Amino acid sequence: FTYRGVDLDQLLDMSYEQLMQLYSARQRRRLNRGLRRKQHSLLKRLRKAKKEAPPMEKPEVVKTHLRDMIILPEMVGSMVGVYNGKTFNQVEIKPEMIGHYLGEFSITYKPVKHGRPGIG
Amino acid sequence: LRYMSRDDFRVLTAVEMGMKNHEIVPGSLIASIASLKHGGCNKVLRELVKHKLIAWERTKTVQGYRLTNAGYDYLALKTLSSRQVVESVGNQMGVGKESDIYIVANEEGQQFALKLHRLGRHNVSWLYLSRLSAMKEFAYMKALYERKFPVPKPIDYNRHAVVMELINGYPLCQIHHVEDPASVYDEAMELIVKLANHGLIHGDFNEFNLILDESDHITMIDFPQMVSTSHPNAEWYFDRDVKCIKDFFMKRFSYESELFPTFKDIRREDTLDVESTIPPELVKQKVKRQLTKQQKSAVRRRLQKGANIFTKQRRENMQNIKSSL
Repeated sequence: FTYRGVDLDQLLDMSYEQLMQLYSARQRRRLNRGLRRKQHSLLKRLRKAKKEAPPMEKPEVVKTHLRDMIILPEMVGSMVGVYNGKTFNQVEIKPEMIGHYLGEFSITYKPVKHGRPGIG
Repeated sequence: LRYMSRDDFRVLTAVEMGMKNHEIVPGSLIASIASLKHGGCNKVLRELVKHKLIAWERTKTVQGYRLTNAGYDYLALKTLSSRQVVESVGNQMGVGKESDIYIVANEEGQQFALKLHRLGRHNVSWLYLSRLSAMKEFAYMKALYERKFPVPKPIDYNRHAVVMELINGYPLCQIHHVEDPASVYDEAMELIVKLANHGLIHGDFNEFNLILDESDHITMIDFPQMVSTSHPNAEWYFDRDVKCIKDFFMKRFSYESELFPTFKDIRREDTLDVESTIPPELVKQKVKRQLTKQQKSAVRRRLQKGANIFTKQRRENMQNIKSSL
């Protein structure tokens, strides 16, 4: 995999600043806005399961209510249910989706299959 | 929905009896023509006003009740339930301007289509004009189905309701593409000649009165506008419908016609433009009919005294006057 001409090798060892200049338009806003006291606490709990995993295991699924969080490249491979409103889902963090948000993989609605039109 | 299934039939039919002769029907008359239960129909009327079944009128001297739009509709479905055609309600409803399309289901579970005429002069005339519309539409629907035409199958008619065969598709006005434009075109051109052969001109044979079934079969609906071929301008309405289809397929699907049908064939088919001597058992029957009529006339006068509303208004003011003295 390669994102913006940068391989997965370099993405992990870079600075926090230097990842911005690769990001999209909306994404460079937020890291200069700053990740908050709850969102500093969600990147720390993901460092635990990956390290306490068996090294042939991608880590256990750790629940959360932060849909809006971007995928940082140190989040790659972290099994995280992202909440829809009702009950959690399973989202494999691939390195291909770092530019996106976690919210879009927790699908909010069940898509509509129409039953017959009633008395209209 | 329909939970109540006894007194509601008799009271609402009694409104329809008064509606045919007079405008707003007084509550005094209702109980006399609904003689099966006496006195307790006035609380049924108070349950009828909870729904959109009847409307109250207390103008100046005119005191009573008139039948509503939806109240007239429930009466037909109550009759269709007894004829074992309608049981439950399907939800796909095409709310139109002249009529409403309601999907109905029988005892079998087989889904049919129901038409309810909504013509909208007082509401009394409006709920009589819808009566003549259904009887006229069902007449053509029977006339064409018997004569090989691709129309919905007529089942039953009740006052303003028409039960038809469920042909489900999309109207021709909202169609993007047809896989075979030429075969569909020739099918439609045949149907104008078919009607002219039976001595009929559609008049308004447009893309707004045609439905495609799986883009294979053209279905025709809406028949109150139809004219005879004996009309002086018979070929004008014939040619206007031809040009309407000729240009539409050239406009929407870009198909130009190779065949130009202008044949006048009247009539090779059925002309559908027209569309001690007395035995003791008889003595018993006749004496019975006399005795029933004497009792029925006396029961009318007992029910005419129900005025209960007039007595209630008079009592309220007298209490106010005595307290103030």
